Amino acid sequence: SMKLTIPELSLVVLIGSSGSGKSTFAKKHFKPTEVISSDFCRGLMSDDENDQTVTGAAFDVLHYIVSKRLQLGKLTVVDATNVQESARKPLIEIAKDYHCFPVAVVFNLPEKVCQERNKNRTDRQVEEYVIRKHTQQMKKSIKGLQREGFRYVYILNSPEEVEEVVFERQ
Amino acid sequence: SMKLTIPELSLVVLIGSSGSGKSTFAKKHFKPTEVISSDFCRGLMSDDENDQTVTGAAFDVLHYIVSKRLQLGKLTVVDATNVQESARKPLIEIAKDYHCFPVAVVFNLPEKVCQERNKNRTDRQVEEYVIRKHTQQMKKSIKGLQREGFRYVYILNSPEEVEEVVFERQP
Ligand SMILES: Nc1ccn([C@@H]2O[C@H](COP(=O)(O)OP(=O)(O)OP(=O)(O)O)[C@@H](O)[C@H]2O)c(=O)n1
Ligand SMILES: Nc1ccn([C@@H]2O[C@H](COP(=O)(O)OP(=O)(O)OP(=O)(O)O)[C@@H](O)[C@H]2O)c(=O)n1
Ligand SMILES: [Mg+2]
Ligand SMILES: [Mg+2]
Repeated sequence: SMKLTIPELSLVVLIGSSGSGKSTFAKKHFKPTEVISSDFCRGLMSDDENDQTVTGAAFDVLHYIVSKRLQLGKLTVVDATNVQESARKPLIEIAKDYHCFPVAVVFNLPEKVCQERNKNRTDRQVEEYVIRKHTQQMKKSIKGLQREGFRYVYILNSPEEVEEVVFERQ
Repeated sequence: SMKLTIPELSLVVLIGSSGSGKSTFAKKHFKPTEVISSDFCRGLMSDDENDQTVTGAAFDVLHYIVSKRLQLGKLTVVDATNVQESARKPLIEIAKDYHCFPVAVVFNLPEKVCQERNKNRTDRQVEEYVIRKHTQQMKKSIKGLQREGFRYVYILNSPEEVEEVVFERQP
């Protein structure tokens, strides 16, 4: 298997395009309450799904909920795309502020894998150009992750590697 | 700074071309006895320095010394190029056998940086084609490090990042 080591108290940041399988991964490895997703926070602001305007407020709520969990010393997983540096920086700063280890888990899958899963989703789907952009941004992000402030950086390079992950909470 | 976390008991494997600054790094961060270099083991087999005719035997000696240290539960740093998978696999297997974390520290520096430092070395120098080959092999190695068995993988992308490294050992 592929053992990923994380401290008992950490902020685990999922990084991947839409369709890369982040939420599936989160549900398999973590308890429901450990996981905080952007879609969930969007749902706190709106019953609808297509309202492009609640996004900023939703991310504010995401950051605040994450902040209070870490304050209480509770391991937290951020289920969002996180392919942009601007999305990643505040998570890192929150983690440092509460003396937690920020951990990056990167879903370095080929674009066609994401595009394929997207077309078969039963919950919601995105436009093709969105996944293409996410993937390009994801790839651009990899090299600078350690320097951004992530203490552990784990790159998953194929669905097989993703499948074989086991977490080891020292 | 750039904090690199390592368990109290680990095998730290330095990965980089000649001239990338591994031994400098080792001396700055670790105690002399924690560090085992290929040059040193070559020196056990031959007075002729950087002697190439004793290379295999020297690596056998390096593997054996590393093995006994981990057996005694002593953190060990392997100061060698380590840019080939064949050089890295046995280190990983030794670490596993003694229930130790293998940790990879990669000196992902541009070739020209290594070539430049090489020309100014006062101890020993290598041919330019050697550093070019090392660098290409180093770059090819990076992606598969985790899958090879390294528990923590640290990539240093510039001399600045290398400079700013501080190790954090928690037992
Ligand atoms: N190992 C996996 C992971 C995901 N999927 C498929 O991918 C689709 C969506 O995966 P999801 O986990 O929702 O991807 P996310 O990264 O969460 O996408 P988003 O950012 O849009 O939430 C699901 O229908 C699922 O069938 C799959 O077949 N096998
Ligand atoms: N930050 C650094 C580190 C090293 N050097 C110089 O670069 C040369 C090679 O450094 P060294 O640690 O000896 O490189 P290694 O990677 O150990 O080379 P080898 O594989 O040959 O042992 C030395 O002159 C050293 O003074 C430097 O100028 N600045
Ligand atoms: Mg999802
Ligand atoms: Mg050296």
